[PDB]
Amino acid sequence: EGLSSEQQRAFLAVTQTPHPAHLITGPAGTGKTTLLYALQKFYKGRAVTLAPTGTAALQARGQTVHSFFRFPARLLRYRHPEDIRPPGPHSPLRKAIEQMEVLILDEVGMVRVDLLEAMDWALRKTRKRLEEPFGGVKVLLLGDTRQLEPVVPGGEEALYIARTWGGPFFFQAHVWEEVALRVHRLWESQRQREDPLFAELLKRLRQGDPQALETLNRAAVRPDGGEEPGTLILTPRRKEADALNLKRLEALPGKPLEYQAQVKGEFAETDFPTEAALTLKKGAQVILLRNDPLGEYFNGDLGWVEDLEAEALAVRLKRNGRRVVIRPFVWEKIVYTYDSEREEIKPQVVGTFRQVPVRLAWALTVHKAQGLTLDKVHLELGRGLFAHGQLYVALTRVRRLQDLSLSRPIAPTELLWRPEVEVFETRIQEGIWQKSHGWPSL
Amino acid sequence: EGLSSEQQRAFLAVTQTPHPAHLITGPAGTGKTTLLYALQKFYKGRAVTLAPTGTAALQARGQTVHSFFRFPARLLRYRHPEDIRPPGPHSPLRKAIEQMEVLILDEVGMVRVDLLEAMDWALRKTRKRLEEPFGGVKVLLLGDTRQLEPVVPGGEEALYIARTWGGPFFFQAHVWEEVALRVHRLWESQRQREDPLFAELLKRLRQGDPQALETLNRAAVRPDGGEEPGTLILTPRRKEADALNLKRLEALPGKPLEYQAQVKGEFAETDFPTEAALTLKKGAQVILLRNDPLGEYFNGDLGWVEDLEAEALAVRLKRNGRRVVIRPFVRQVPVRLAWALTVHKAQGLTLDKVHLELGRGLFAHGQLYVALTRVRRLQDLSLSRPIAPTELLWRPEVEVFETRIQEGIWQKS
DNA sequence: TTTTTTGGGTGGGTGGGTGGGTTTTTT
Ligand SMILES: Nc1ncnc2c1ncn2[C@@H]1O[C@H](COP(=O)(O)OP(=O)(O)O)[C@@H](O)[C@H]1O
Ligand SMILES: Nc1ncnc2c1ncn2[C@@H]1O[C@H](COP(=O)(O)OP(=O)(O)O)[C@@H](O)[C@H]1O
Ligand code: ALF
Ligand code: ALF
Ligand SMILES: [K+]
Ligand SMILES: [K+]
Ligand SMILES: [K+]
Ligand SMILES: [Mg+2]
Ligand SMILES: [Mg+2]
Repeated sequence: EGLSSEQQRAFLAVTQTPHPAHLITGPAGTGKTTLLYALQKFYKGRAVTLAPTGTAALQARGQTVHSFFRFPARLLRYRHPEDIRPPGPHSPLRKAIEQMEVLILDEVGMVRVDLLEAMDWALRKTRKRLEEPFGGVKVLLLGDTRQLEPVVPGGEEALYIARTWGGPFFFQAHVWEEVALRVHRLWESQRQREDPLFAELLKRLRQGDPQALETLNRAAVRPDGGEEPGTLILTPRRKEADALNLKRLEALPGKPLEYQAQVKGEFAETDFPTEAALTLKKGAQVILLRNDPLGEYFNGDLGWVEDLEAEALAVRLKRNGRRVVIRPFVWEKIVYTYDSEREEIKPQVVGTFRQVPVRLAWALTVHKAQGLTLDKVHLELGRGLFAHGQLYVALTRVRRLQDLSLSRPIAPTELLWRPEVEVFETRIQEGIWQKSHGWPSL
Repeated sequence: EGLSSEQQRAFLAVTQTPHPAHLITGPAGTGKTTLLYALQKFYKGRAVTLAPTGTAALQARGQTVHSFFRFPARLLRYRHPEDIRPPGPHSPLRKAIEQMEVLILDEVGMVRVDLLEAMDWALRKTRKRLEEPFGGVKVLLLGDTRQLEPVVPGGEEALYIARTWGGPFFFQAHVWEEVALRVHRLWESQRQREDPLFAELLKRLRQGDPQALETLNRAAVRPDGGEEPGTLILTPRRKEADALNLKRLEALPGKPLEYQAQVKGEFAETDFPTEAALTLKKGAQVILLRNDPLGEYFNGDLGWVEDLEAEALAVRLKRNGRRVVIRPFVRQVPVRLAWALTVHKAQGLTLDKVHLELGRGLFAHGQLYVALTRVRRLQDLSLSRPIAPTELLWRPEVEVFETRIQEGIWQKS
């Protein structure tokens, strides 16, 4: 709404120059995604906008990076033809990639390094340009490395990522050795514009200030905050969001219908994208987990269950006001094991999980909230924070201090920091990100 | 009460000419295999009769291609000496191939292109005639490309076939670049001669007319049709046939005997001929999996069981009305349940009553046509549900073969 | 510990096949 003076000056810095790699970053709520809209309508069809999560893709009026490139939901081994499959000779995506001019990538901080490198390789190989990063496509990335770090399941996946790239962050990709990333910073908060004192407290919390932390507990710790009408609960873990959605569900007058999931092979309960014994009444707030094969709904689309029958569920979407019918999807559990004949790690399906792609959305994980502006939010701390950027994203969703509430006081012992982000954030004050070597692997 | 005149015309054409390769083709039930019996008598039993499936081999009074050349049950790579191995210096098979004059091959539509090519090569190498197709053996092929297509397993021998032949059908074999195939056509149906209206419906279904499909749906749909005694259920998929074989057994009064086998060395659970364990009850239609050295039973005759105690298998056949005893060899008794069967196992048979349980639907070219053409009268055919036009499967290769053979010749360039 | 995405037929053909894979034979 309205480009600010620092927004419009980034707009011209990024549009009227031939340099093909730009990053627009800044604290939460500075208007990065709103500047994306202004860029969306200049390039306006010459640009493909994408984001790593469904929620962030809907906020940016685009698609998930996986959905567009048709990437699988597993480790994308470096330029591996098993994972980065090239599109068909007469495919819609081939023309899409071949005529593409600009690619806008929002919430780039949550983009794991293998995902970014897969995009590079996908664009290079299909566009006939092995010598130019992203095949010659002007890439305009927007995000914040102080917000949620990428999801790296410990074990073989994390070891492959460390050995191949040194770390998981998008800025640790090797493509940045081939092209310098011009950095443009937005400072003035537009989400909390009319509450400057709250915005300043969030700035100090971004710099790990301990006295800002103790002030925050003094002002925003109210355990009853989850009960206030129309406020969303955020939570670090999925199972903590279920236990809290539980009570607002059994406070609705509708008849219960339980959708039961079928699991085959080895698929642990800890890996469930939603609950195997999932109950819903009508009028319940829900979020969708998978994109519609025919594009009537998407991953991260919010809505209200509208009528529910044995295996066919229909929900009124909040995005567009249309009633969509949700038939159950299948999830696969993937395990990576070293193959000694071909001398590489290979992914293996070991179990499956089919269930309706929905979970109640009175309480959500912080990951599904990143990108949104919320009216009010209550953060249920649960068993604690585990991800770099988790606390910050939760606290930055609202416009006003009064709109924020906490489950319990947070201590300085649970602040998390990543040395790689500190190296990145320090270097890009100079204005660009150009790497000479790769990152070391430990 | 003998051969039809067009059966005689085809007989005289393949026997009174100098041409080395012939194809007798026509719609289902036209008497192709009946003509084959005449060819066998004409060549005084010195011809060799092969067929791609055990059902077709038993129907043709011959044996499977694989059994004769001792090919393995995998892809047969082009002229590959580790897939196509010739017999030893004094093998009965070597003497058989060296003295062979005529090879009759029934249900050629189901012969996959690598099978035909392996036959060509096996006969060339063994007979030491490398520049003559089939080693100079006169080949008489009989079959129908609008019946079941050859099976391309869901490994990807499919692309090796695409890379090496461009398709699985027998007429895509490279031997047709060296020899022309003389095509003789039969038109009038003998299996449905008593029901000309039904024969004319099948003719119309053969060419895909949808007004005929609606008439078939309104006439032959009877879900209760598989519960009549004596009728055989055909299914598209193997486990669908086993799933309906078990209820007919479980509902049957009289209580079972369980047969399980012996293991030795290395054997995966479906490397065995029949399934791990087998429960049977006296008075049950089931059919055999292999022949025996003397000659009393044959792989593909079905009936009921008269007595049953653990290792003598007293069961009464239909082929003769005669008697058999089955005892296993390496290791289980080669008998499987036969209330429901795949349509692949039924191609070539003339059946008294047939019910097509469609299950999840048809998936192969010619699958529906075979199931409908087994019986003599329309009243002998029942369907579990009506057929939709979007279930008709057509391979374009078959249309170019069917079109180019209208001048009597098939060859490749 | 959080994200991304779909594979079988006891999920079921009024959900549809340009959402996409699989069935069948041969010792
Ligand atoms: N220039 C602006 N003027 C007024 N409001 C703005 C402006 N830029 C952003 N906003 C508001 O700030 C809120 C969050 O901005 P957003 O674009 O989500 O920032 P970011 O992408 O940096 O988190 C939005 O609700 C938007 O309306
Ligand atoms: N000339 C004929 N006279 C009487 N019956 C015949 C004649 N030819 C074939 N039949 C009968 O028609 C049925 C189908 O014949 P078959 O040889 O199996 O056809 P095809 O192999 O072409 O499908 C069999 O019952 C057969 O006995
Ligand atoms: F930086 Al944001 F919503 F995109 F806080
Ligand atoms: F062609 Al047939 F039975 F051999 F119909
Ligand atoms: K299907
Ligand atoms: K499906
Ligand atoms: K399906
Ligand atoms: Mg944003
Ligand atoms: Mg025949």
